[PDB]
Amino acid sequence: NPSTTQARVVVDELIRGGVRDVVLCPGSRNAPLAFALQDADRSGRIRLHVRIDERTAGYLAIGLAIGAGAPVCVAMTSGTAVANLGPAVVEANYARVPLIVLSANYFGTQVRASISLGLAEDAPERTSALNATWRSATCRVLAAATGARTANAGPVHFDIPLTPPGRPAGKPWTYTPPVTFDQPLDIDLSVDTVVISGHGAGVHPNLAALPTVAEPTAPRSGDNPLHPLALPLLRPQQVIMLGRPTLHRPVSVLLADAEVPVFALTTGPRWPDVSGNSQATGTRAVTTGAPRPAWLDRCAAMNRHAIAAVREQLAAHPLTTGLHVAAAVSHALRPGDQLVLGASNPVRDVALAGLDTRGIRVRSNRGVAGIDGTVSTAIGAALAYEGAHERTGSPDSPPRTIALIGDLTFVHDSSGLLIGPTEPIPRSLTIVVSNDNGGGDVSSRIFGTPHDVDVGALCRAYHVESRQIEVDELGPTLDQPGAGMRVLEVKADRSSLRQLHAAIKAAL
Amino acid sequence: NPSTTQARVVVDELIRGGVRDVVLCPGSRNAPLAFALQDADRSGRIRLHVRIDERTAGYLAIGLAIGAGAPVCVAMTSGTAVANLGPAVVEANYARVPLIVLSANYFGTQVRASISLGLAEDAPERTSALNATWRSATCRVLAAATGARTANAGPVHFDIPLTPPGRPAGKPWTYTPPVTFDQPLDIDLSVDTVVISGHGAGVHPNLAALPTVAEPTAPRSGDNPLHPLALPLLRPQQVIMLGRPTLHRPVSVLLADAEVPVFALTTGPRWPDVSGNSQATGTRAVTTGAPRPAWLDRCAAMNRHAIAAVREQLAAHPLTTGLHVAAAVSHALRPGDQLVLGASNPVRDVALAGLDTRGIRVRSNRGVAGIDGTVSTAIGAALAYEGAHERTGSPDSPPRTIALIGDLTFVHDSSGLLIGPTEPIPRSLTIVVSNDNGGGDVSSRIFGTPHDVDVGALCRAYHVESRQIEVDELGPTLDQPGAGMRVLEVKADRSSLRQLHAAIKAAL
Amino acid sequence: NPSTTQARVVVDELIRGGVRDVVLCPGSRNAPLAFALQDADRSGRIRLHVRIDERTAGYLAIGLAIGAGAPVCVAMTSGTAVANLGPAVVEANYARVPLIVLSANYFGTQVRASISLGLAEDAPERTSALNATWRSATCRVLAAATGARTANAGPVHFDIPLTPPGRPAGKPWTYTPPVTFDQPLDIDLSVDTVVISGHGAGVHPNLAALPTVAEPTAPRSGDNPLHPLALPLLRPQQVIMLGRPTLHRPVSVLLADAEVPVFALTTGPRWPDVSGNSQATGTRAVTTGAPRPAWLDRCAAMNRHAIAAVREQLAAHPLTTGLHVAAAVSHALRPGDQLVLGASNPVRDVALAGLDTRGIRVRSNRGVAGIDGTVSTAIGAALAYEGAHERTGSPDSPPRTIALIGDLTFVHDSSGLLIGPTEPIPRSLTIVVSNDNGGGDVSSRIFGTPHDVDVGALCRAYHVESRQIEVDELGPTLDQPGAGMRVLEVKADRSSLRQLHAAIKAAL
Amino acid sequence: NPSTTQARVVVDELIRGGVRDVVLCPGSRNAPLAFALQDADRSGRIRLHVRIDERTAGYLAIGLAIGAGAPVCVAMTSGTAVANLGPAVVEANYARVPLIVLSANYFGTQVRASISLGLAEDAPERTSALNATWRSATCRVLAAATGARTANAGPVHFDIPLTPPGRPAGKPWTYTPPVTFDQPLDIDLSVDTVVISGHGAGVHPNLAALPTVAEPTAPRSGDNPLHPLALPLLRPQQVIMLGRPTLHRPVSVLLADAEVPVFALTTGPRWPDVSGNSQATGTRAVTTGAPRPAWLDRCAAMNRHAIAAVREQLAAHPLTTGLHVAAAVSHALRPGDQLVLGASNPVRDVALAGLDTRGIRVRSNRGVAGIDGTVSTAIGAALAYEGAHERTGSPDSPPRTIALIGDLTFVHDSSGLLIGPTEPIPRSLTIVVSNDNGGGDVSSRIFGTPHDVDVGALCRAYHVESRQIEVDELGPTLDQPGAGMRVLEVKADRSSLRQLHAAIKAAL
Repeated sequence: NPSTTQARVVVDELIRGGVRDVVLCPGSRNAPLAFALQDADRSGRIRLHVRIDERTAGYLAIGLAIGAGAPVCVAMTSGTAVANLGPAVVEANYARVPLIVLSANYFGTQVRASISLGLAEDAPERTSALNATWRSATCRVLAAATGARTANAGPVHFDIPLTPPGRPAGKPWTYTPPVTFDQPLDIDLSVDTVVISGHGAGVHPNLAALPTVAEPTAPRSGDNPLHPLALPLLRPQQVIMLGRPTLHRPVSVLLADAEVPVFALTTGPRWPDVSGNSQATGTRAVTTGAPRPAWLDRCAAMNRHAIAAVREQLAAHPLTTGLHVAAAVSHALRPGDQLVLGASNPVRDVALAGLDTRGIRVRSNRGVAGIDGTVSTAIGAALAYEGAHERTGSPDSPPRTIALIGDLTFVHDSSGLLIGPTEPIPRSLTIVVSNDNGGGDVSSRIFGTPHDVDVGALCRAYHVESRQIEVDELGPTLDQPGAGMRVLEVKADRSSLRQLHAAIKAAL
Repeated sequence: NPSTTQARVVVDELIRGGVRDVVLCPGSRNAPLAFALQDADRSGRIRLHVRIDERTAGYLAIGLAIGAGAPVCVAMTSGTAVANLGPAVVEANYARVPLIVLSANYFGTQVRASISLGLAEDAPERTSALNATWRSATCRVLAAATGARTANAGPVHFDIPLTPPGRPAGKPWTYTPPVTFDQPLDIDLSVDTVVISGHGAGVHPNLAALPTVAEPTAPRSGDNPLHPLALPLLRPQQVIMLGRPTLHRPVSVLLADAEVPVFALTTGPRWPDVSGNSQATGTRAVTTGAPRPAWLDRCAAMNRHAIAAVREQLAAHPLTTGLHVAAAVSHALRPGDQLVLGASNPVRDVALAGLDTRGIRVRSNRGVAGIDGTVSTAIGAALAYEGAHERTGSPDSPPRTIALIGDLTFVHDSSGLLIGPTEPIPRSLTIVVSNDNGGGDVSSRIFGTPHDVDVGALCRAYHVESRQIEVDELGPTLDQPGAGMRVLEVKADRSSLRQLHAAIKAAL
Repeated sequence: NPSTTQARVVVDELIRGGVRDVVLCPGSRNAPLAFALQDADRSGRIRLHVRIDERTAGYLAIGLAIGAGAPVCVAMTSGTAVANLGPAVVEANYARVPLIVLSANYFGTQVRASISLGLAEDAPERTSALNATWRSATCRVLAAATGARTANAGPVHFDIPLTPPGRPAGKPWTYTPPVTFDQPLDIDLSVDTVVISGHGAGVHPNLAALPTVAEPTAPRSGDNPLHPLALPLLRPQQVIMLGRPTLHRPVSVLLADAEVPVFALTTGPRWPDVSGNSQATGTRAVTTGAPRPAWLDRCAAMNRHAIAAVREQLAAHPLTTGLHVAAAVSHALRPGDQLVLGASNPVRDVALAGLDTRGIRVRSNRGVAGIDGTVSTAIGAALAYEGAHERTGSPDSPPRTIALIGDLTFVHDSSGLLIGPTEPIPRSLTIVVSNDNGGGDVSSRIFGTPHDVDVGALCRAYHVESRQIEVDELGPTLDQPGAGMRVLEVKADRSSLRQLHAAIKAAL
Repeated sequence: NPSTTQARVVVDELIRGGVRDVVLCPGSRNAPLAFALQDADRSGRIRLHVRIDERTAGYLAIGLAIGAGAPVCVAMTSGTAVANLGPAVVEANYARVPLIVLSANYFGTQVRASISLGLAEDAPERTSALNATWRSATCRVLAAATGARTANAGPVHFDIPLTPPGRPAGKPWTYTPPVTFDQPLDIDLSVDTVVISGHGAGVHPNLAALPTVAEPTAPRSGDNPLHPLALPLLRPQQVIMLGRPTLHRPVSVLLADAEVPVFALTTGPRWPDVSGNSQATGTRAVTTGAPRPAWLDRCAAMNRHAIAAVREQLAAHPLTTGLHVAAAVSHALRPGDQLVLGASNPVRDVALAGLDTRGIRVRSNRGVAGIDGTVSTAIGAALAYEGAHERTGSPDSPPRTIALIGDLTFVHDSSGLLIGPTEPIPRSLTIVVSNDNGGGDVSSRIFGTPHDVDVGALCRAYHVESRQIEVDELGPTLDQPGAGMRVLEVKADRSSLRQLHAAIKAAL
């Protein structure tokens, strides 16, 4: 009964801290906060999501967090629960995702904090102090997860071993104002500069005019794009690196060039990543000078050249490839869309196809870039994005969430489609499966051979709408009404990829 | 190149230590020992198994280890690899499975040892000493995994950071003889005694005549069975507990009875588990006296009564339940079979149905009892068991491996069926899926509702033979020829389970 | 030889990062960076300090860090080295001290980072990239230790497993500008407010007029002191807590009062500590209103009352107590002094005696408040403070470092006085030992009995100047010339302490 | 109050498990089991030892454990307590010492087990089950510490977070019989064999006739000694290694000779240590054949030669060296003595001087071989050895405990002499301090210079009897009556050591 009083206080404070979604798995033991959780679900203060696979649950929670930017909880209930959530916790660490893991008695350094509540004790004499202690600890967990004081969001472990009021007007027990992390850096823009924008990059208005190689998940500061294929054809004297870029081969080459100084600008304190020649680190630039017009003209000309080369070789290729599918999805997007990209080929293919990400919410598990949970991540991101839209009060249909994943990723996370009728289901999620039987050392011997999985039969097993579509129909079909969740499968060829990429190189 | 010399030495010593199967996943980085591994595969000294899902790989390796009792390696190649192998490592710890995890730079206390090789250095002057160092370290890993000196087998982490001969006649570099762990315990059998035999129990000839409640995975010392339903109807004055029993409600009740002394006999040193009233611990019994004939008569009569009650209520029930399926499988078994049981309902249902396990190799992930990887465990156990049979030189068809799993377990580990044509596939594995849409706190709300997954469509997606069969046809169908892997689905009712179990209680 | 090239690069970058002092112990194995270290010592770029006791070495390094605010390294060389440095690492964590621990192959969560260099490899082809990699990693360690990006200084573990130029003009390889951590908090000063200033507090000009209970190590923002004995006699409606206050019983009472809202202002992001009723957290206050004159008058009157009570009962007491010694030291201080306080009685006694800390550098290991290493901390702080003074170029005698410790602390850290003639020794360190045979549960049974250690004989054993002095001579003797290190022992009574504190309470 | 019931049960079960001595430090918090502990002390069931230095406490506990072979507890009470006990825990791990660390809420892999009790709950309804649970957990801790089932004794962490009867006749709750760990190994003694006996070696009657190089702490199986200086002058074809030998340079050379097969015989399961050419491992030998008489004659002649060379160069040397002191102590010993050796020079010097260890209990912290706590180890070993003698009922004076340590070790652990009048003090401990100002890389620069500590003044500070004695008076003085604890200081020369060792080599 006191463990009941404690749980209701914790759940109430989590709700006050912005937690709207909680993920739960059936377990050997009663869940932490379980009766308090479904009571909050019954009263509409949160919504529970139940999954059987604990690894699935973590990636669902990741999607629920990245879809609208809120902290999300997962509650553990079994002897396999810690181990099964490992992968999502690693992703949440590297991608700085506010994932709160609830336990009721091992994650080591992956979490921002590991905090255990005191057991609930029968003592009406000090209900005031227990209530303050519990809500203060909950705000501690929330702050560590959201990076409210550290500007370094990430997963937190919150153990509760197994109703007094919170603050007035639904306020959090301990309020933490917006924190401003400032580290200004002098940069002279007259030196030939390229901006490399990676995962987690901030927005820099004073850099908007510079040639920018932006990863799909990086927000764009301006409108002077530089295609990644143009970069090896250029000789920048200076590089401004935003966030953590990892995608492109020519970026890794350039960032490792001791001849070229790199200025790393991050939104948080975590150390510049992949360049050993970082000259300095900061959060923003204090600029002098301006780029040479000849430098801008040369970069803009190289961008158009690289863009034309990819677009023309795609158009002239006789077979639909995964790159054609990525280009088709990119062309079909429009402001308001949420795009969820598999961390392998989709994110790279969309970058090579030259996606204009302005107006688009692009999500990809670029933290550790596994294919695990991509389906559940897309489902979670759709649910969280649609929930934010409904909260707006707009009468419109929910915004589209479009996921692009390969067949290997889809088949290995297909169990993420198993959602009970008792559970929330997206209203406007379309998963585009680029099916070529492949990926992208003896382990590669499986890639040389098709898995030959019947994707349509797989979707029918889960009673998810599936349609086999040609790449030219993808755009129109993405506008067509259908089930709240549906899979659009596009057959793609893998045998002509070397021919296609050789044609691109021959056109450059 | 020196890192190549090191890898070939390590792989050769692993082979000398009894490693026949190695599991590998495609990864961001080159695999540890990878070129040495496939070279050993090419020369037939081992066989590689490639999987994409790293969690799948671990449970496949578990099955490959428990099928014939040999040490098995898994080689890690990605940033998601440590986290994805957590669950299988926990199982290997609690089930004492010799699972060797290979890395090339976090498992904490789950492993018996965490050993890192020295980097391979260019130094022909001391090839003799490097070779001795590497092979000695490999025997260290092997011994820790197999419990060669500790009698406590389990997982080991072996890091190799990235050809000189071993001993003559294929011998291991450092030989470890059979270790005999002896802890004799005086027990007077004249006191009314019941034997409770759990997972990991040893064989005790001097206890064979006693009434024994044996879990399906426990080896039988004798032929005086006591059905678990008979136990609450009896008043033993003394309990001899073998291994780690966890299955039965009346066993937990009895083992927790402070009035009843418990003598724990284990094959290894790990501490008596679930009884707080363990009077003593040992490895074997030094017995005096003999059980009263009246005690044996009473236990044997209670056993027949409990057996008759379950069998009669099953026969009279109008609908096929999961218990009917478990009873059908048990009746179809014969000496030489390997039985693989899902860790939830199957192991309990087979126990309630009264399976005679003599002559049968019964496997179940009873270490932590998750449903994860049950399909891959069954596949691995079949492959290892059939490989041992082929090594025997017998011209016979391979022995049958029969797995019994629920539909929930099958659907959540169905991706274990995704095996490339380049990979080993069992010859005589039949997975029996007891499909009732259920399992066995708000998380349970999904159990009240069917998943409604089309299991036949799921198997067709993976191109695995599937047949929908009635429980009376199960026995004959299990004898029928088919694909090397096949699924037999038996539809079962979940709505009449309370009626069925009330009928059992009313007959007791 | 390559491991030599690596070490010289690391040491050079550490020097560029502000490391002036390195602590070293003789060990089973060659020290990390050892030949590079003494070469830097020979060229005057750093100075090495050699100690035999590894725990002593850590506290010496702490003092060397807190004396002038610089990062300090300790280099490990034995199988006892990790365990022996534990206590200083815990202190460095809680006190946010930039302590860099160097190893050459376990500290867990106590360190800000655990970073291992790559082994030095023979490869002139990429000396440019190795040099950038090593110096970048060193700046990473330095930044984590100093909190250059996190504003959360602390210990770091830096493993180097066992000359290319750095930046021009001695600059660090990766520059990190001053980081500004900002979290403004609205506070209305018209509400009756008291400021509680603890260890690690910042300076707040807009709070200078408020009644402030400041711990001895807290910097003073203003000149409106409130004696801690006055606090229970007052009824503040609001508390502004700066830093982490832990000292005073009435502070813990007030901070735990649910009726009183607490606003926590910290210089870094670490979470408000000892109050469960923290209403909000920030880094600075945005104030409105002003304190009532009646509130200021009442607090100032209560302060004078509490001050007079302590001073008068001390003057009238017939025996010298530890409190008399603390008051004598406080009265003898003057701007420019460094005061080092034992973490037990000295810091509390100096607070009760009402020390005016303006102009004084007050150090105390208030992180975890052990008595371990207080002598070596004082020695290290003196050496670092005097080294900063010499760098100034002032012809004056070095500033005084005065340490106040109890006899128990002195005897248990007396081996810190063992400094070889080959090692740096302070020029103006005076350790005042308040000797009453006591401290301040069956463990307390030793306090009831004197240790009876001859402190003078103890100092003579270490050939440290020692003088037995009466409390009235302490001030004049602290001005008298003597050895660079000397101990002034003041005999104090412990039997009349209850009488003295009862007299204080009777005067309040 | 329930936390009181729990503590009394735990302490009672610890006493039933053989715990006679408990070590305690005054702390920030109430000690775990504290009131139960002193109550057991008051009733004479245990004796408490109070120390202020937590590192001192651990080494005192080590000595209390190795003196008579019993499990010993240490109870932690402060925020510095975990870190300060690290070094003793490492020693206990490597030396396999049954050290039980009690906490009341981080040691990682150093401990055999980390076990936390359930909080004491107010529930008379199940006092029977709580009592069984607590006593069972205590026997679990005890068994893990003593290696009762694992034959691998070591430290254990036992957390109790903060009277029902145990078994009849003072028996332990869960009894664990003597465990026999058996791993027989075939060895042919006709091959030229030498036995190398190290720390932790067992006794092997069937090996007693073989030439044996025994470390001082190794028990002797026979009477055919081989001086370590004779080993490089011989060419054994086979080596039987007992325990973990680490002392001698020529042993490390021989054990690393790939040409020579090594058979490792250990009393427990831990893996053969320092030889990479271990051919096999076991616990005992099954022998065939017999050594050649010519081989025995050659080894015996080489032993006499090496013995004569050391003895003659010592006798002819003009100055007393540390080796002379070690030889003087060895010659003064007699059956019944306990010898405690500093882990640096003393253990090696006594080996070089050729000590006959038959009848002698030789202790040395050879686990990690630090000098820390050698004084407190000697004190603890004396107290435990004398307590066993008193339990025998013999009217004789207690047996002598003689410690041999260098001046560096004595000065750095001199605070171990600080023992309150409230605490147990040995009756017959004599510490012999071999004082030459030295030990045995820039860290060595302190060895070239004397510390010049006045050891006599140091002892007077602690009011420990100290006498400055010439090496020829050591034997007679060791027989002379004195205080229960006394220090005998022998001045030794360090400048003529190279001359002395060159004279030894010139005589070989």
